[PDB]
Amino acid sequence: GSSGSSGLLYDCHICERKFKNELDRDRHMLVHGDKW
Ligand SMILES: [Zn+2]
Repeated sequence: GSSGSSGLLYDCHICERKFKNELDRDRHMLVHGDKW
């Protein structure tokens, strides 16, 4: 539905997660990519 109760814009394409900013999501993507 269309409700004004949410604070997540970015979403992960590995674990179907969701973050607030590209940072919280970006730093997370690392857990997936073998960049670490
Ligand atoms: Zn993920």
